Amino acid sequence: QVQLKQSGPSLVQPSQSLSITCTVSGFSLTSYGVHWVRQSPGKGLEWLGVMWRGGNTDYNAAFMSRLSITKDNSKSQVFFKMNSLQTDDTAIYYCAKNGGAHAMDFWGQGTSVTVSSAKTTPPSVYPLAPGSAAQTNSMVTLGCLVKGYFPEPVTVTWNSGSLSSGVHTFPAVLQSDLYTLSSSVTVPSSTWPSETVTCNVAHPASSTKVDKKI
Amino acid sequence: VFNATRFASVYAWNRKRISNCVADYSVLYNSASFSTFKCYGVSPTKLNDLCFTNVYADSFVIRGDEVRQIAPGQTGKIADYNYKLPDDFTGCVIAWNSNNLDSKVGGNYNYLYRLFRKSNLKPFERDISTEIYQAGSTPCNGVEGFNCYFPLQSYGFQPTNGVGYQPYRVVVLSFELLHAPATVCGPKKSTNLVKNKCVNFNFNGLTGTGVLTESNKKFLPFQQFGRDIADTTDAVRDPQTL
Amino acid sequence: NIVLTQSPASLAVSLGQRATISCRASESVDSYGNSFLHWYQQKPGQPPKLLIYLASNLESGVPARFSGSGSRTDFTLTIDPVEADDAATYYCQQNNEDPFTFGSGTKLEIKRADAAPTVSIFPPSSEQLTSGGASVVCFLNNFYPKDINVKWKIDGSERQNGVLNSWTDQDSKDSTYSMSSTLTLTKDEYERHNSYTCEATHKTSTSPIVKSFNRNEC
Amino acid sequence: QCVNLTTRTQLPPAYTNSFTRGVYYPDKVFRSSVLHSTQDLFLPFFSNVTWFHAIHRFDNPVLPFNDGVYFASTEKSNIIRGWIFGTTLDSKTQSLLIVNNATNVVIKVCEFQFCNDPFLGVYYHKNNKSWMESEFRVYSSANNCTFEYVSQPFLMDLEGKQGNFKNLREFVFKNIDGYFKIYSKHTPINLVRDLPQGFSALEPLVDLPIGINITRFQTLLALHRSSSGWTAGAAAYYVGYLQPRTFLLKYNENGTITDAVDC
Repeated sequence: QVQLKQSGPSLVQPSQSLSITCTVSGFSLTSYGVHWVRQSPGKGLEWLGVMWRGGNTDYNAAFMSRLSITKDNSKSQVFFKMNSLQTDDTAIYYCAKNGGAHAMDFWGQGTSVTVSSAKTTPPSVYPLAPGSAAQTNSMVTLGCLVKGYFPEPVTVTWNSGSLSSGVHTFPAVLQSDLYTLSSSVTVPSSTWPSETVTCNVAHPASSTKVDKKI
Repeated sequence: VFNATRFASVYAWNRKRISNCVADYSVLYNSASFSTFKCYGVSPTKLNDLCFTNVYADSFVIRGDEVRQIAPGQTGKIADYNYKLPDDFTGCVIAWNSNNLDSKVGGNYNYLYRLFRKSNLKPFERDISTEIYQAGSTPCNGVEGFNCYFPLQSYGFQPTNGVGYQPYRVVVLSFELLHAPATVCGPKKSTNLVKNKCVNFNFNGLTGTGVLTESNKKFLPFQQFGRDIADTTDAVRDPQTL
Repeated sequence: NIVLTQSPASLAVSLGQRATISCRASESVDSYGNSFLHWYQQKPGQPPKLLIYLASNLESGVPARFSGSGSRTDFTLTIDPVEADDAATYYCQQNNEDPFTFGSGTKLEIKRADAAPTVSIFPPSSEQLTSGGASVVCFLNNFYPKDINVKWKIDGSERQNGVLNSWTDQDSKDSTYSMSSTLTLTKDEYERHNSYTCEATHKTSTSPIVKSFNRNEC
Repeated sequence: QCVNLTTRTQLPPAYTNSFTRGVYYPDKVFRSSVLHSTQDLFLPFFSNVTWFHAIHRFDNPVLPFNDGVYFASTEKSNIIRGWIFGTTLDSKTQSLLIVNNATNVVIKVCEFQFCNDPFLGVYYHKNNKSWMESEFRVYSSANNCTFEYVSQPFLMDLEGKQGNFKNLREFVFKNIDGYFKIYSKHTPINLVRDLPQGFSALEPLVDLPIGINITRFQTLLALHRSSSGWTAGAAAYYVGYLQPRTFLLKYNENGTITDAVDC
């Protein structure tokens, strides 16, 4: 129903500018002002700015001189003009619906902004299966290796998200123009090797979908 | 108002003016269908057989823990900025569940309520204005932003809410009785009929004790009871069929 | 410049107790009729979401355990009773004065009993060895507290160049910790020596976590 | 609206003498074959009452309602359409409006902003008559309504007829603790002059528990034209002021009041 996902940017380089467009769904753009935050650069959440109901913009002390918000009422789209991006500005930008007292009641998925001129690298998706000499206790441990991919975002799950209790996903490490991601799951012997288990990996940054049977 | 198709907000309630009719209030109190039925200053069973000048039914929705704010001698954001009742409010506040009635797929976020107002509302004062007011001495001059809060807040409506977070269809019955004619009353009990025996009676116009009989006496349909030469109780019109 | 000094950085509270996440502010108060802040909750695998606005109002969909209050400078978030599905990072938001900054974020953790980590090694598949790479992964999951140090030790010589750990914070429902240790090697390095061992030292586990495997065990 | 009629011929306020009219049942006490002495607002017998005409002379003045008013209407074309009651007859306070547009008897209490001259208009009264009403200029708007009543549908004779007076409609309006008691009586007649010399008791019509202060009143009249060049048919009404005097009520064997006596 409510969708506030971000799209638009193709390549974010350092000391350059590029616009980000956040989708507006579930409410009228002229009624609520889209808020902007980034994904915890070090300490907790940080504020970027807020757009008025068709008026002006407010920004943070650190991001006023670097970032700017532009409201397009003709296209019903919220633009976010970035300027003078550095290597430390790599983070996920989020949009939110305005509450009463400038709150953020609803949240979107956003987009992963990585400040680097490196070329796109596809993921080295391979399964982490137990060996022939591996032991078991009536349950098997399976994993998937998504290493050497760039840039963010990326999706990893098990059987398109069939299980959610025993599924665990690890955070992606911010390497030099690279990322390392992995996952793990605890399933019984009746589900593997008795049944087929497939790890679904999708890389929206490169639009690559690699499936590997364990 | 109790079976309304749509219930309005706490600040834009649908006020139904009841006048020139009868209505039983104990029929709903002992119905075992509504959750809350609390009257202030008078029991709901006592006012069932008492007339009033006017009766207003204010239909709106609030949460479980918010019903305490709508009462005499109680403060709150909804009680000060949306719907202020007087400290001597002698009315009633009826409420019942609404999760299986007003909910929809994904939740009903259409209800709203005001968090703040420039001034406190007077007793029985409705306000449907959405004017954006300023926090301090630096006004935003119109649109929202820069310490200019929007007056209305979104209302969460999910099926897995708690007992305090559950919305309730509230219907506040504000009663008033003044020197003006009492236009609102309640119905009476059933009727009986026994003839040829000295028995007590209470008809629509009078009461007393007498013997009920039948005869060929005429009576003007535009009258209720008759009197004799000495102004004594004489033949009367049946409140039922003529 | 509004810097919300949100303290403490984390909490070790057991089930059924009352957790206290404070949030200090400097500017400002008396906006309309209060000066409270908005509180949020971000899990390790979910974006943040609004729990309570202005620390004194009701919100549907969230459990009743979330409450709070606050003075003109110090604001308090109250979580009572602490259940087994509220392990996440909480924040506070300034709204009564520009900039609308946020706090540093307090990691509310469920104080469970100490436990040792598991051990399981995953040598590379036939496809990886055929291409030329050799990625070994040693998972240490279901442990408490977060104090864990994993070090790959090749039997010829300890390797600390291609090692890399991905430590996951305490999940919401799963009240234990999890970390994935990886090691990037080629087919020549994997075929160099026969036996390879995944070593690690945990605070709870008095005995060292040691599991050896051979290159032919696949 | 603010359109004043030009066909109104300025003539002095003629009056007549009621013989014994203005008597009604003062309460719901049924009696038969007795003389009931009681003090209530009745018209003194052989008293002077005004004479207003509604013809192509058209009187509709603002007359007082301090003590009590009695109505009598001799009509041959059914020109009467309703009455207006209030303190100042404007939207400053509540005003009781009674309307009879030959389809429904509407009785409402609002802040009616009455026009300079309320009336209803019958169009094309000469050729292709049809006796249809389409103009409704009783008031402009209304606010803060406290009472509303609408009768069942019907059809009143809108035929403008000539000859002698054939309809004698008499009403009484008083206030008792806000309970406005309205009376009515319709009987046929054959009259060519002022009010007839006879007797007739008026019965209760309705009881309106409104509770307003009334000091003035007006009367609705129907016009005809084939809004200043409008004329009226053939009808006249009378106004009599009530007084709290003692009167006897001669109830017959059937229980209806056939005669009365003044004090």
